[PDB]
Amino acid sequence: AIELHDLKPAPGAHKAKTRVGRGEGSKGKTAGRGTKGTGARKNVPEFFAGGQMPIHMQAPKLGGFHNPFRTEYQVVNLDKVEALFPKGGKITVDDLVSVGAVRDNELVKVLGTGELTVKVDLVVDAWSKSAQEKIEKAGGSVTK
Amino acid sequence: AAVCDICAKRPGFGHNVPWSKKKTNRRWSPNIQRVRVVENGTHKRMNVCTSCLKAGRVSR
Amino acid sequence: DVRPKITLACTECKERNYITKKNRRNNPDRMEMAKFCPRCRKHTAHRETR
Amino acid sequence: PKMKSHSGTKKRFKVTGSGKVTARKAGKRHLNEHKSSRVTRRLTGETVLSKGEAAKVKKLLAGHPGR
RNA sequence: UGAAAUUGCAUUACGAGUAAAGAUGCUCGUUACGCGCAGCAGGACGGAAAGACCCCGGGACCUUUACUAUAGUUUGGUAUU
RNA sequence: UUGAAGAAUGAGCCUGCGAGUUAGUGAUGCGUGGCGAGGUUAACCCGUGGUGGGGGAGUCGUAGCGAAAGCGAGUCCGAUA
Ligand SMILES: [Mg+2]
Ligand SMILES: [Mg+2]
Ligand SMILES: [Mg+2]
Ligand SMILES: [Mg+2]
Ligand SMILES: [Mg+2]
Ligand SMILES: [Mg+2]
Ligand SMILES: [Mg+2]
Ligand SMILES: [Mg+2]
Ligand SMILES: [Mg+2]
Ligand SMILES: [Mg+2]
Ligand SMILES: [Mg+2]
Ligand SMILES: [Mg+2]
Ligand SMILES: [Mg+2]
Ligand SMILES: [Mg+2]
Ligand SMILES: [Mg+2]
Ligand SMILES: [Mg+2]
Ligand SMILES: [Mg+2]
Ligand SMILES: [Mg+2]
Ligand SMILES: [Mg+2]
Ligand SMILES: [Mg+2]
Ligand SMILES: [Mg+2]
Ligand SMILES: [Mg+2]
Ligand SMILES: [Mg+2]
Ligand SMILES: [Mg+2]
Ligand SMILES: [Mg+2]
Ligand SMILES: [Mg+2]
Ligand SMILES: [Zn+2]
Ligand SMILES: [Zn+2]
Repeated sequence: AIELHDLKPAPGAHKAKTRVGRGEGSKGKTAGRGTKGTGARKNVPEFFAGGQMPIHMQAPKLGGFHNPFRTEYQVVNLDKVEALFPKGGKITVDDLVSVGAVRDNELVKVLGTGELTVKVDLVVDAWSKSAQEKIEKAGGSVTK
Repeated sequence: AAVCDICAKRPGFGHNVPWSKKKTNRRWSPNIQRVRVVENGTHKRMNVCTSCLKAGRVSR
Repeated sequence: DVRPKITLACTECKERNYITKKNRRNNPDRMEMAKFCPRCRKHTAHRETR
Repeated sequence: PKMKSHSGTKKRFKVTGSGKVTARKAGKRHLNEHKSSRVTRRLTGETVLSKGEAAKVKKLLAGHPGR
């Protein structure tokens, strides 16, 4: 029974447009630009520093190189594994974490911040030494 | 001439590229020679390239 | 030219460890010094490169 | 049209995890014999950018994460 | 019979001052009934022309042992041979 | 414009018209709504009946540090300092 004429937006949802150069009771005449100069008519590029050697040219280039075949791991920590698999989580595979959250179609290294009181068997790609130690001490293992 | 009556070879267009790289438009013309040919008993002149002269594509 | 930059390299590992200056008239010949080699991990004799 | 990033900015500034903008210290590429080990050490690390310069860098980067 | 340039206005004095430093318009005074017609050119920093001199920014064209190019001219190699 | 009633500019008058817009699955904020450790689709397909439904390819968040190999709540310079 709402009908179409009782649909109104939330207060503050539709902010009014500020129309510039429409008299001096508002942003009139110069329209917020001031008087004369460059800024009165166009803009100034952000790479421009007035003629002084700019920041992006006085700073030395970070050198180095990019590994063309580097692959990142989707990392999961032991606190996350404990939270999402609390009830004595027996075997956790990449499908299980990707069901919770690991962003599937990626490698799933498991890292070791957290305590991990539960016992888990994680078959995943790669792990940290601390995560492996904590998993083994809790009673579980890692594979793959 | 710069067009071969056999194989229709024509000039190419590219750049003069100096030490300062101030490019200018220039031409590459084929090495066209005017030679006497006797084809099917007909004696005439032909503007042929040296590539068709080397290949033996023209009957002198 | 009169006070050039000279590189001191270890006589063990040929490591160009240090760079300094001399006079080339007061010291016409190559300089021997007892510097510290970060590679040899101790104080070795360093000589001006030739 | 997608707005491109600044190539020199791409090559010169990093953005850390917390959002700081850092550059390599300038003045150690050459002429290092007269510079002492203290001066060279002062010019050898990374510098966190000032507020205006960092805002300018984040503007020049097109959402590029830096290098 | 019938234009024009020009025009923020208007019921548009003078003196000594004052003020963006030379005032019909402000001050203090002096003078002066309303409206025309023919005239003169002292002023309205009169009109006309976004000063042409000078500086600043841009351009154009000209010069040269400015720079960088290039048509032409010339050297040799190679193809035609 | 430091300063203009200014003898600095523009305007004879009226009527009409005449300047901050639009496009990005752009950048970066804010308000607001939806969902929420998740959010969201692009092209495209179906609806010849539209504003509805599918499509998760990708993309942002989920861990950082390092030139990088890599290691990882650490990592890099460093000597497992
Ligand atoms: Mg106005
Ligand atoms: Mg103006
Ligand atoms: Mg000004
Ligand atoms: Mg301004
Ligand atoms: Mg631009
Ligand atoms: Mg600015
Ligand atoms: Mg300069
Ligand atoms: Mg031959
Ligand atoms: Mg170097
Ligand atoms: Mg040094
Ligand atoms: Mg005065
Ligand atoms: Mg007077
Ligand atoms: Mg009055
Ligand atoms: Mg009269
Ligand atoms: Mg007269
Ligand atoms: Mg005049
Ligand atoms: Mg003028
Ligand atoms: Mg000029
Ligand atoms: Mg010749
Ligand atoms: Mg002012
Ligand atoms: Mg003035
Ligand atoms: Mg006036
Ligand atoms: Mg006046
Ligand atoms: Mg003016
Ligand atoms: Mg006028
Ligand atoms: Mg995917
Ligand atoms: Zn030919
Ligand atoms: Zn040594």
